[PDB]
Amino acid sequence: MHVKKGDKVMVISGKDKGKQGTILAAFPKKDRVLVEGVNMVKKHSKPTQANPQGGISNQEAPIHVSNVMPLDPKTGEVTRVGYKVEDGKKVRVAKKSGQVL
Amino acid sequence: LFLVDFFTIILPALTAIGI
Amino acid sequence: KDPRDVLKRPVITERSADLMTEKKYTFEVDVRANKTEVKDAVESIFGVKVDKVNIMNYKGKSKRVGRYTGMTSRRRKAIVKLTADSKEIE
Amino acid sequence: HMGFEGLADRLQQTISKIRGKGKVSEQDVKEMMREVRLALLEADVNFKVVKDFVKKVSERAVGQDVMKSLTPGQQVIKVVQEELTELMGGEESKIAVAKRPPTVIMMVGLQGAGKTTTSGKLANLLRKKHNRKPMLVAADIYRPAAIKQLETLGKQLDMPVFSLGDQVSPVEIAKQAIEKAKEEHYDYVILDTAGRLHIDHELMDELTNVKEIANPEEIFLVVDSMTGQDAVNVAKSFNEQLGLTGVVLTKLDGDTRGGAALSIRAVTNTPIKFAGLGEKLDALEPFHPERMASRILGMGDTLDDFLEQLGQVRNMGPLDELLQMMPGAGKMKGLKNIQVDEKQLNHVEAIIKSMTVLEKEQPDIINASRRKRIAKGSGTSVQEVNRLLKQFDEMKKMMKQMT
Amino acid sequence: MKANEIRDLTTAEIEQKVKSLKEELFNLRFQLATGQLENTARIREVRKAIARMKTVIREREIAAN
RNA sequence: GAGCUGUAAGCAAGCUUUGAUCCGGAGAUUUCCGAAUGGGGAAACCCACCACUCGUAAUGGAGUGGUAUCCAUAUCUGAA
RNA sequence: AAAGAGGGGUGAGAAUCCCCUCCACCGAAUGCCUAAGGUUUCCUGAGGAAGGCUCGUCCGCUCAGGGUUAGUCGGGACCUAAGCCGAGGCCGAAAGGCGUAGGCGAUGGACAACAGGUUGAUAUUCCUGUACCACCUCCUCACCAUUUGAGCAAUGGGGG
Ligand SMILES: Nc1nc2c(ncn2[C@@H]2O[C@H](COP(=O)(O)OP(=O)(O)O)[C@@H](OP(=O)(O)OP(=O)(O)O)[C@H]2O)c(=O)[nH]1
Repeated sequence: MHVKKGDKVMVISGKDKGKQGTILAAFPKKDRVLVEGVNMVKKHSKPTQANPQGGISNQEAPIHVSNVMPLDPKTGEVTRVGYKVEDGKKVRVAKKSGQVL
Repeated sequence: LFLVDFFTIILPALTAIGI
Repeated sequence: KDPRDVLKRPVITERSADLMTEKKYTFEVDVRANKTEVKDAVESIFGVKVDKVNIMNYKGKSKRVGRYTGMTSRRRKAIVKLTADSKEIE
Repeated sequence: HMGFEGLADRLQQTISKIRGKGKVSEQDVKEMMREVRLALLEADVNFKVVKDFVKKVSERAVGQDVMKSLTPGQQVIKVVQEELTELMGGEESKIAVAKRPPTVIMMVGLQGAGKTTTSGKLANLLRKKHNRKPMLVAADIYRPAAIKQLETLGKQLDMPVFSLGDQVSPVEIAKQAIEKAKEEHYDYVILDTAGRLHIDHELMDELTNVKEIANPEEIFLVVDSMTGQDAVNVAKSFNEQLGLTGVVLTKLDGDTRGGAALSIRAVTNTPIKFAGLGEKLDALEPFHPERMASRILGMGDTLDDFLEQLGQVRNMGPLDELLQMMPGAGKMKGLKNIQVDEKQLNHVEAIIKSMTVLEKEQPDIINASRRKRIAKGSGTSVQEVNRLLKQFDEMKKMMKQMT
Repeated sequence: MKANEIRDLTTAEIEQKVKSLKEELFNLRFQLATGQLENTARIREVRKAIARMKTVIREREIAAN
């Protein structure tokens, strides 16, 4: 899984092509990730605790992780990742630069 | 339980009983 | 052996509560327990004097969920009956 | 109803840890008590009272697992609750009743505590809860507007307010007041006395003179709960320069700490008789130390005709007996629900009063357009009507299960 | 907690904490069966703690022999 | 190197960057039947003896370890 | 294989379900205990899609709770019959077959509790009164003798 919870993701593929978002939930068992603002879907539900009103509700569906690239911090353009020991813990060096994440 | 039934009816009238 | 694992869990029922009012307590013990050691274990843990221990054991109910046809585990219900002028058990 | 919310907030997370864990350890009680001690200190509880309270609870809480291994944590909570209860006075301390009417009650305190307002609140309580016939008296001549303030409250209660203006001594006012009360058969005489911002000599000289001529059966200090330990000190000074028999704590509706309430007894031995809970005249309750202790610890204790009776008894018919207010205090400890009907309950009542007598007798007889018209008259199209019918069906199922 | 169990002294207080711990577990099961226990991971963690404090005893004995 | 309490859509509660769940090597526990081996038995059961501990005033009760047959070696005793 | 009929009651709905009142059947049984067997079908509260040779609100079906209490009853901690296994043994291409001591094995022998009460479901089992059998000694009482020995009996004879 080349992304983490709290990334600055620019999506690649789908109806939502090319918009920003922060990851709130990654599901690495299924290789799906939940980026905010993408796959806004309408769930119908009759019960709701903490004051039931029922009604349609607008939530975010997870997307597959291969529709996801992180962003290089210097240029802002999406790039692939690499791994390099920075004298201690391993960090994700973005390609086309030397900085991390 | 008459008192419990009355309390549940009051709660359902105030909002709703759990089903 | 340990007096704690003799008594597994209590039984809370209307019949059980009527026996509580008539000062005979009920417990569920492990499947290889003994009448003497149920008496010894309840006297050891709760510090009360007993008159009798009345032990039966129960078969397994057959429960199904969809395709699955299993059986509930067996239980050994053990009623202890305390003496007159003894401490109660909570 | 009101008060102590901040101390509760603090205590109740440390209480959480112990209650869940049945096991009692030397380290568990020590830890809970360190937190309890910090919470009482931050609530401005008297310092000696804290150190004695932490000692007596901790001593009982480690003989209690020896006391009982059954529900051990819920036993530790019961000890804390019992000690909180004694700390705020053991039990409800009721109003004195003289052998011969009238019972003379002297209200004292410093300016701004709430004397004048509380005088009116107490008269109101005496008539509504005890069916008495009280008389208010205007003994504070030293501010202007003081007399007119009391007279105004008197006119809302339909109760006399004795006054001889501001050019006559309060000793004389009290004397004549009590004699008129004898002649006209008044049960109680409530004297609203003078007071500046701070105690002085010529306050206490006057109050002792009034006590003398009036021989009161009760002398109540009215004191502002939000002043913390300053209220405990005002109490100590009044109880020593004249005799206090009681204390009325005002403005609990703004007091989140509770220092004064937890400290008055232990420092002055004067009991707390009433709590003021607001600006209105009907915001006075007897002080019930059990129920406040319980509060601080989060611890509690014809279909149409039936719906109309439930709406009458739930919306404006609030007031239970047999410990119904005690178990239902704070919404019954909140009940894990954060939603109240309020305007939803008002809309439910409006939807309930949208049908004929035959429809109220038989709720299932309404056709689809039959309560489409009722929903048009109510304001919710189908949603409120069908929710009300689902609630009626659920109540019928619950009644069938209970019967 | 396993480093604490190694670092503490050898013979008897592990047995005393097993015994004392066992009583709490016995009390804890009773509370779950009667149905007024709030937290249920306490049963799991007390069972894991009893297991690790018994296995430090057996590891100590098989190291001693 | 950040999600995890399987299968399984569950919040009654909790654990983890003082490094969880997951993966490999070596260890510990491994009830009861089963060649089953203390004696029996109709598979998952019943009843014992000896030694040492727990408890009772003592009997009752419990825990732990031994107790099958044949063979090999060694020791003692060696019938008509 | 055989007898119901009407009035109430519930329900959305009935000849079929519940109550009542008459009528009819068995009565060396179609009654009451209890084996082999079955395994939760027993009781209470809900359901009517399937099962019910029709319907069904009903159940031996479906769902959730509950219910089987022993010193004396039956079997073990006692015995043996037929029979079965069988240390050593005797045979036998191999497996195996037979058989002594020993043991297992009731359908038999021996053996201490009964009559009243109870709940929706257990009753010589729970409660009340009155008993009985085996064993033990912190104890109380009497007797005998602590080697010219009181008392006990043994896996052995004998009667039973
Ligand atoms: N919330 C609340 N207020 C109470 C209570 N009891 C009294 N008060 C308020 O305290 C202020 C002083 O009351 P007084 O009745 O004049 O007291 P006093 O005779 O001792 O001077 C009053 O309002 P005030 O002068 O307008 O207050 P402020 O404007 O000075 O703050 C009064 O409304 C109570 O129980 N709860």
